[PDB]
Amino acid sequence: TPDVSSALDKLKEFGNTLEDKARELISRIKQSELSAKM
Repeated sequence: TPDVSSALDKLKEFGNTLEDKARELISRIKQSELSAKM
């Protein structure tokens, strides 16, 4: 196991970033699913 003492710390951060990398990114994903003029 990782640093068992301050390993939960990371998840209060790196998690925020995914809810914007799969929420704002999802709009980037919709505009790039044609393969016609990427």
